[PDB]
Amino acid sequence: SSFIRIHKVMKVLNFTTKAKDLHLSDVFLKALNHLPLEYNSALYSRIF
Amino acid sequence: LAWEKGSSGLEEKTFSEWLESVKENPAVIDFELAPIVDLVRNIPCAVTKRNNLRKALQEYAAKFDPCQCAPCPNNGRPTLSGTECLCVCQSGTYGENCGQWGCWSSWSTCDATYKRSRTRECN
Amino acid sequence: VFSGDGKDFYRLSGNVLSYTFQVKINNDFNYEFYNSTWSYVKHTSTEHT
Amino acid sequence: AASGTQNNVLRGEPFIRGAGFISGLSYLELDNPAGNKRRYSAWAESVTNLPQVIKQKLTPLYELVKEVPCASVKKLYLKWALEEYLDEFDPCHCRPCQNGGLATVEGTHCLCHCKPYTFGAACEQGVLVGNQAGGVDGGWSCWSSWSPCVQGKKTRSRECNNPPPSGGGRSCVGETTESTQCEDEELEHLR
Amino acid sequence: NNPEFLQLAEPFWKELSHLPSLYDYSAYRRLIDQYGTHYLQSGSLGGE
Amino acid sequence: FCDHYAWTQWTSCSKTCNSGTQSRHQIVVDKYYQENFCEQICSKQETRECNWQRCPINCLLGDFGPWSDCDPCIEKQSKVRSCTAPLVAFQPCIPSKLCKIEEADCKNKFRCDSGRCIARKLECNGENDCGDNSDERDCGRTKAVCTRKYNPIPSVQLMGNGFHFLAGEPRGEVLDNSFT
Ligand SMILES: *[C@@H]1O[C@H](CO)[C@@H](O)[C@H](O)[C@H]1NC(C)=O
Repeated sequence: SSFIRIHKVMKVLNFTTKAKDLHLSDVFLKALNHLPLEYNSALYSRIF
Repeated sequence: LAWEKGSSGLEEKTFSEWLESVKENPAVIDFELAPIVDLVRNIPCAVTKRNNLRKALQEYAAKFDPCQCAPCPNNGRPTLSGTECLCVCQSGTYGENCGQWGCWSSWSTCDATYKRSRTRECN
Repeated sequence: VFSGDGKDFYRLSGNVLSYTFQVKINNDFNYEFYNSTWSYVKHTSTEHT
Repeated sequence: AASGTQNNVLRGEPFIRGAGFISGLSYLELDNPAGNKRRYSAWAESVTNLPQVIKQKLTPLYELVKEVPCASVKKLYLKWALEEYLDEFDPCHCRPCQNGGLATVEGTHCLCHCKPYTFGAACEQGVLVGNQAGGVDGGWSCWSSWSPCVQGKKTRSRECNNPPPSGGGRSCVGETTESTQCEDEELEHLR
Repeated sequence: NNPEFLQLAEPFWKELSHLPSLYDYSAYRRLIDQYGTHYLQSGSLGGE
Repeated sequence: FCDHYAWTQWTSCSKTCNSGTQSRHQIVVDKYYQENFCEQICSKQETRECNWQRCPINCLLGDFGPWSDCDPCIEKQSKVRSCTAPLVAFQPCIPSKLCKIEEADCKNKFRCDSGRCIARKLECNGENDCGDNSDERDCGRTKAVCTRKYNPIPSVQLMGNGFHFLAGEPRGEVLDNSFT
């Protein structure tokens, strides 16, 4: 009997996100405006 | 390469093509995190809904926690996705279901001073 | 949408929340082989004179 | 006198779900058990060029009723209708199938879906190739009469039935009883 | 994402509007047969 | 010659879900058995596990809580409880107060038709910065910001998605990776 297991991982190209002044997306900013003013954990969990 | 892995025997010819394909379209492997509440900055009422989102995140972490999920057979990290708990299989393990921090305690009574504490156990 | 493991370009919408370009494929195999062979031989010889 | 009997039957049923290339892998199974590497790569490229949206998570369909005439009333009635649809032809009504078969309901007829390498009327014949542990698993019974809304709770009380765990298989997984809050005509049709 | 004003299809919206106000299991049964019981929220599209 | 005494059928699994054990063995001690030394070279039993999966506890929700007062711009009420039933189900509400505090978000910047608020400098630059061609709608003249059309970074959208630490699948898109 014989058993051989192999694995590998490559550190392919990446990028660093800027710290401040990040530009949000359309769907996110649209959903972020439908949030109520008063606190509501139920509707706030939806965007989470 | 995945298909030929049945009789790979430490194959290397397709490794170059697989590396080229990975360079063409990679997948997120390693990453650092930061609270998403810091991303909402340029809306009409930023601070109010930002504090509301912080409170919602606190209550969500109180509601859903990784400790709520049952432990895994072999050192797996259980994760909560919806109403089901899946075990993340590490290198060398397989199967459908493959220490860790326990559940937090209830918030103690607010003392005369600001100091209010919460205790977690590594059981 | 940017070209990830596909065509030149793609167009998303407001109702669609995300598009992903992470190609992950799995596989499994279960091969078997066996053989059962039987061989029984019997002989007898009796001579009387 | 010499007599010899030879009998060998080998059948394969490949499933390659690449629209046009799907038939290639199915036809190649004739005398070739191992899949061709080039054909497998072609099928992978085809599956890349055509999605397979199956194997995704689901959500209650009745939730999409948001902006329509009498929206909330229609949503509540669709909730009730989906509950009645789910419990009217649930697989609990069908009798258990032999050899761990899974029963379904198509209209007013039960169908015992047989495991691979098996066949028969109720999945009884062709037990030559099981490749499983075996036994008889447990199956949930049909839900009894619903609660009369004494305090809002439910009285489903799903218990064991005529297919008990006999061959050592695992019992029916899930809750034994259920508990909810009676709608009270859904708050008297929303306040 | 689920919570939004998702643009419904013409036949889906038409059949939802043709549903009677009063509770009638007849139309809702055909609607559930034609449209199903659940809709997809998220997940990959891996083949089989 | 071990299969001459056929193996019996696999017995029932020892337990339902926790841990399973089953065994099988019809060996008669005849002349054929004793003269072929089948006792030493042939096994007499075969054991294997069954139902090696865990015992998942059934998803158990809790009773509904008290109704929450509603003051959003949309008359909806929340009801949260702690599976196949919905986690949180919202219904129409009776609002004591309707929407309020509605005003223009942009003060010194441009207001896109979709609601996005971008700087006025990004207007009339030959690039769709709002997303719906609102800034480039009727620009009489534009200033070339880039001399030649260049290709975008491949798989750049994967680094803009959100990450849900609890779910193990990061999230849908939150940040835009096409804006420049
Ligand atoms: C006997 O077993 C060998 C093992 O590989 C196999 O190749 C051969 O076809 C078998 N012969 C039979 C079953 O007649």
